[PDB]
Order: sequence, then C-alpha cells, then structure tokens
Amino acid sequence: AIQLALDKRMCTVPQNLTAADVYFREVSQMEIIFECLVDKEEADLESTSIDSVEWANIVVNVNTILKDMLHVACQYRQSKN
Amino acid sequence: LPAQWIHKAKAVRSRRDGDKHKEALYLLKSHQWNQCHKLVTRHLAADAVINENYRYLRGFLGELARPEHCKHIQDWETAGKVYLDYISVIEMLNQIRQDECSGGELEKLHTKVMSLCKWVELIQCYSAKGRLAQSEMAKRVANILRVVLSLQQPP
Amino acid sequence: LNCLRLIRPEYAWIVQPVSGAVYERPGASPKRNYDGESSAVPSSSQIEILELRDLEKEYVLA
Repeated sequence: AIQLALDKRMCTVPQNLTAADVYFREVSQMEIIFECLVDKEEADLESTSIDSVEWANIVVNVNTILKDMLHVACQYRQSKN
Repeated sequence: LPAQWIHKAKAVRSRRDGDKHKEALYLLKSHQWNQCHKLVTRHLAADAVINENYRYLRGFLGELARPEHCKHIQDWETAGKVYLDYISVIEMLNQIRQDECSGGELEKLHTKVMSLCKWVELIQCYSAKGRLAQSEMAKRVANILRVVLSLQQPP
Repeated sequence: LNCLRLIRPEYAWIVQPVSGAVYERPGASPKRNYDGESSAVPSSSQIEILELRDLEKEYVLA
C-alpha cells in the first residue's frame, strides 16, 4: 500500500531517505494508504476461494489497524482539547 | 549339502508357519504353481495393487515368467503374465512420463491397452475380493486408456 | 443396510472410507472435531471392504 500510494502521489524519494520515511515525513497525505489497502483487498478476495483462513484473516488485520488509528486520533483529540 | 535340501526344509516349515518371503521362492523352485497361484494372486496381487509397492511383486512375477517354468506351469498366461504385462504398461508409461516425445512407444502402449481392455474382465471375481481386484483393474485400465488417448492427440 | 441388502451379491461389499478429512462450518480450517485426542489411526494405506456380516455386527452394536 505504501508503494501504491507513492505511485499515486508521484513524490520523489532521496536515497538517504526511504519510501516509508518519505511517506511518514509529509504526514498530510497518508490517507491514500487506506484505499490502496482496500483495492488490494478486493483484488485478493476475488481470487480467494473456499477453505481459506486468510480469507478472513486479512479482513481481521485491516479492521484492527484502521480501528486503531481512529482510536488513537480520538484519544489524542479528547486528551488535548 | 545342496541348499536344495535346506530350502525344502524352509519350504515345508513355511508351509506350516506362513513366511511369504520363503514360500514364494521355494514353491516356485519346487514347481507348485497352483499353490503359488492361490497364495500370490489371493494375497500379494491385491495387496500390491492397493498399496503401490509393486517392486517385490514384479520380482516374483518375473521369476514366475520363466519359460522353463512356464512349460510346466498352467495358466501363467491366464493371470500371471497378464498382471505382468499390466506392470510393463504402467512402467513404460512412467518411461513416457520421464520422456517428452516418443510416438513409436505411444503406439506400442496403445496397441497394448487395446489388447488388454478386452482381456481385463475374463478373469477375477473368484469372490468379493476377486470382485475388488477386477474393479480396480478395470478402473485403472480405463484411466490408462483415456490418458494414452489424450496424450496421443495432435498439439 | 437396506440400500445394500437390496442388491445382487456382486456389489455386496463396500470399501471402508478413509479416516479424517472432516471439519465444520464450510470454508474453515481443514480439521474440526467435537470428540478429539488420539494416539493412532486405522490403516488407510491398506483399505478394507465392508460386507453384510461386518455391517450386521456393527448394527448389532448400534
């Protein structure tokens, strides 16, 4: 998702920096990663067939991650209001 | 003393006690073909065809196939070299599998399978166990026939 | 039992099925059981055929 968002963002990466480093530097546009994840999600789930545990595991992972960012943003906002 | 006598000892002792590794060899040497039938066919044929351990079995069928034996044997052709040719067919198919292009061997296999498809069912079913043997034999020969017909198709 | 004692004697036997290969809630992990734990398995490399008398004894048990 990081590299896909980098492609969609067409921002250069210095060799001293890395892809994740550049993405994490300009925090203004990190939102691209969620829909990149989602696109990869349907791409994989089209292929996923029956008798697949990753079929649910991937969704579990993404659910936890997104809930966690919403969680941390909410708590920081509430604490620092 | 010739081991002839010793292996007669082992032959009767196994006739009484049941050690296949010895009855097979020694009865074959002693020209006991009907008994070798009612042992190998009854037990080992089914065992090996079910369990895919055909090495020892092919050894015994080869030693059975001896024409010096065969001239005194009756109906070795009827079942024995029958199973033996099935072994030849599957093994040279595996040869074909390790190969990529051999038409002058695919045609041999095709002639062999056409010949065997009409000789599979004449025997077997001495019992329900014979029925099982015949069923597996016919199913495998049909599978091999469809395989060879599919592989002998133009690209 | 009924299905088979219907039949003529040629089909009078059935192979014993192979052990395992069951789970619940389709699309799940390959192994699921309610009565678990084991220390050995019946021979599945060598299969067996099940006949009227065998089936009669199993029914008698049941």
